[PDB]
Amino acid sequence: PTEFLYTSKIAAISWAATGGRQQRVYFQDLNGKIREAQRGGDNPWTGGSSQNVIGEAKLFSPLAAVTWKSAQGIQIRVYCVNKDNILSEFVYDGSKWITGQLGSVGVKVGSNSKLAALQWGGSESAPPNIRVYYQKSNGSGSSIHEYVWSGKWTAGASFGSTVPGTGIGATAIGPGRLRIYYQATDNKIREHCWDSNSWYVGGFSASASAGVSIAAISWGSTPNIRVYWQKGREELYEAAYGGSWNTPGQIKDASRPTPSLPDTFIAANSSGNIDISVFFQASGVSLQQWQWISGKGWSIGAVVPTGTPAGW
Amino acid sequence: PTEFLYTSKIAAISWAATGGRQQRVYFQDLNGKIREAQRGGDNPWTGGSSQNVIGEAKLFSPLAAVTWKSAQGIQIRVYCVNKDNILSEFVYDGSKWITGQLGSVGVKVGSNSKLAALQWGGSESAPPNIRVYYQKSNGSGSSIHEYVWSGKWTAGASFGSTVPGTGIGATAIGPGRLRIYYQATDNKIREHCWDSNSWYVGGFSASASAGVSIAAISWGSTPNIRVYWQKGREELYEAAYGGSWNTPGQIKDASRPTPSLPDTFIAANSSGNIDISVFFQASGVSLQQWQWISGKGWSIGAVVPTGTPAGW
Ligand SMILES: C[C@@H]1O[C@H](O)[C@@H](O)[C@H](O)[C@@H]1O
Ligand SMILES: C[C@@H]1O[C@H](O)[C@@H](O)[C@H](O)[C@@H]1O
Ligand SMILES: C[C@@H]1O[C@H](O)[C@@H](O)[C@H](O)[C@@H]1O
Ligand SMILES: C[C@@H]1O[C@H](O)[C@@H](O)[C@H](O)[C@@H]1O
Ligand SMILES: [Cl-]
Ligand SMILES: [Cl-]
Ligand SMILES: [Cl-]
Ligand SMILES: [Cl-]
Ligand SMILES: [Hg+2]
Ligand SMILES: [Hg+2]
Ligand SMILES: [Hg+2]
Ligand SMILES: [Hg+2]
Repeated sequence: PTEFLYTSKIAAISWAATGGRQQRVYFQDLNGKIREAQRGGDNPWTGGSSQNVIGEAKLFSPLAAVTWKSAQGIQIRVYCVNKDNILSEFVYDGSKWITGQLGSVGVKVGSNSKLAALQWGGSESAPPNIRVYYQKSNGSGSSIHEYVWSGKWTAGASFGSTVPGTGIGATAIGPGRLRIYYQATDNKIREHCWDSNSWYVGGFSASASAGVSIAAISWGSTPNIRVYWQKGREELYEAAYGGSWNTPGQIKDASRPTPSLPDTFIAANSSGNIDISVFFQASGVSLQQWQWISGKGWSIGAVVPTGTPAGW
Repeated sequence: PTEFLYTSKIAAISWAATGGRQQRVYFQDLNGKIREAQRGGDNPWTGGSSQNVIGEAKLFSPLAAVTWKSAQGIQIRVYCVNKDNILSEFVYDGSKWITGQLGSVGVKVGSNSKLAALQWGGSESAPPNIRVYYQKSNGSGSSIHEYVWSGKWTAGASFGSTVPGTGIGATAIGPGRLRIYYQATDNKIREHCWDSNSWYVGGFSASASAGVSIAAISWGSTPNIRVYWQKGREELYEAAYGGSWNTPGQIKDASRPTPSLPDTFIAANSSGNIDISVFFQASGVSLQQWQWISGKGWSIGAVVPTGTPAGW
């Protein structure tokens, strides 16, 4: 057994670095603490132990994370909610982990809400633009809300009509161009877009089982977008945009059918041009990842350490 | 979500009482604490909350329980192991919960061992005879060991060759007549018997998937024996002895296929003539039970409350 909480939400980030791709994954342990596991290049994953706790959140708290490089160093922001369902934030300021200012704003989230976050613009010479998505209620038909950070936290828009506690995928395909993916009341995955002026319904759409966990990444000049969704104990689906949308297909391994456990969630990260990882929760309870190799394809990769309880 | 630990072992007991069948179920929460849920007659299950903690054990600790009536009242003994894998015991002495003497004996259990216990002879006028079964090592081919209580704890026999961490079902079919069921290295469920002089291989045998959880109950003059086994996410199997053995068959509901989660365990209790319950862990994470009605048959019954974490 491990210390990985069953049906823990997951959040993952990555960035290119001289000497190898850098990855960080966040997940919750049996005690409600948010842990971090790290990976540099192809080396084995490290961390994930009780020594890698960055903070705490309510049990089964939704999670989201973003990162960018700054003058101070690598910046990381992790979002989660406390026992009173108040949206909160952990900050890695380039050298240490502390608490962000978002908690003091007092934003209240629906107890079954998921979270998504995206960032664009942050660099050594520019301030980050962060957007966080969540829901206020758990009811069927609820909309998605947004909180914005551009110097200060302020409320953003609200849009859509979703299934209760829908999964939410969020990605910045370009400066100021945002794509949000969620599951509508009819169970179809829908897309919402922001190109400049307002939010409008995008053209993408696909049927999926009710309650899938959703993730989205993007890259390049085209730009390229990958939307992933998965119902626990079912196979992972991928929709790919490379100028236009293909037909969603499954990412699987014939020798390891439906490796995820029921009711679990996924997360995805990307960097370079192009590296992609999709994380899921499998028997163990273990934290696993599908890895992509341009040209070759998808394969289940290295297992992420999530601790070992005393007595084992 | 709930506070029921995923892949927690389960232990269950019951006894006939004027005014309705009494049941108690023991399971582990996210904090490693052993909780108790109770049921009287057909009324809804009660307990299972943080207020119903009877003790603590290592995370994912094996569990077993026995009960008998005495002059002092209802006697309950719960077995589990601590973080150093030392077999320990919680005692309900008729009015309160305390710690038993078995822990001080220092018996060390294999970390992946399961536990089984049986009792016979205890009443208002007679002392109980308790036997506890466990394994010392996790290796393939390991044997089963026994600890005996007849006035004092002393080591008993050792027998069999099993799959690593085999499930163990134990039952006293009559005074001094014991039946132990486990899974042998060939994956077949085997039976060991003690009628008076020594332990010998019983005639029962049945194929099963590797790693099934096993439970056994018995009653009457014949006597009647029921052996249950289940691989998580598969259907529950029952072998019945009513003088001779039938062919093992499945206990299922067409409208709710394989309701248990992967890698979970079961427990069973019985009382009267005859009431039977088989507990399993389902999505939720919830504690459920199959219930038997003589003549009518099996059905999934009431859900056992296992708490609600803060923030939900
Ligand atoms: C970006 C930073 O890299 C370091 O190696 C880690 O130890 C910190 O927690 C953080 O993830
Ligand atoms: C970019 C900003 O960095 C600060 O340190 C945080 O406290 C704010 O909430 C926001 O994340
Ligand atoms: C036999 C005893 O019955 C009581 O109602 C319970 O509260 C005790 O914990 C114990 O199970
Ligand atoms: C029957 C005996 O009751 C006592 O209270 C316990 O301390 C012993 O270990 C044993 O269970
Ligand atoms: Cl928090
Ligand atoms: Cl990058
Ligand atoms: Cl203990
Ligand atoms: Cl009885
Ligand atoms: Hg938090
Ligand atoms: Hg669009
Ligand atoms: Hg214990
Ligand atoms: Hg026998």
